[PDB]
Amino acid sequence: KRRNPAANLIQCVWRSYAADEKSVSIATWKKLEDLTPPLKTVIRAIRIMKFHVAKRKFKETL
Amino acid sequence: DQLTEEQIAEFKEAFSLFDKDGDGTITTKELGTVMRSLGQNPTEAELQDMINEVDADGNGTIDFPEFLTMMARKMKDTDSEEEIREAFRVFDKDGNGYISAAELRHVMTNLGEKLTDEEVDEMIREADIDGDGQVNYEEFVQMMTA
Ligand SMILES: [Mg+2]
Ligand SMILES: [Mg+2]
Ligand SMILES: [Mg+2]
Repeated sequence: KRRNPAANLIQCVWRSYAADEKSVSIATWKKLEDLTPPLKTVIRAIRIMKFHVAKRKFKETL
Repeated sequence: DQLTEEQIAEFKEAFSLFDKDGDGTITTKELGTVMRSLGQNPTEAELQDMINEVDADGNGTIDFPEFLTMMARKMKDTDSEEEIREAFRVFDKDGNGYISAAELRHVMTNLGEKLTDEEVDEMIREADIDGDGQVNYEEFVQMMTA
């Protein structure tokens, strides 16, 4: 069953969405504060890359 | 929603923080340096996997065109919308289009890269906006697809 891959993909969607510029969140930047604007883009680029990995892992369970 | 000239300048800025040697490519060694500088502890298999899924040309590294398409597309493409939607139906066993907030909070704190209680609290607050204990994942997907 695709329970764990689907869970991991949903986890990457939220972390990417919670980190987005028009979003507000303090628990997605836990222990990460006063961040430079390019620094936030870097974390957004990392979380977007994690999403594409999760989507590929979840697709391969079909 | 399309990309302005300013955000492109900010995308190059962030790209140059990965491409620290300034040759216009991002390798697993450059990416791993940025991630572990942010408290992460990834393995090279994960580093190689992160490069591969955004390596459109397949040359092994990430150039700025690939980095730019990646940052502009977000999760808005059709393949992502159908896949994110299919990932939610795995837990929609009632087949109605709704998933209890208690069940979703449970699985997101017990499976995969599990969220902590602070992270999951913010997610349920946006998954179950009206607070009826039910999540309309079809409306939730389009929320984060944007
Ligand atoms: Mg380079
Ligand atoms: Mg490439
Ligand atoms: Mg609701």
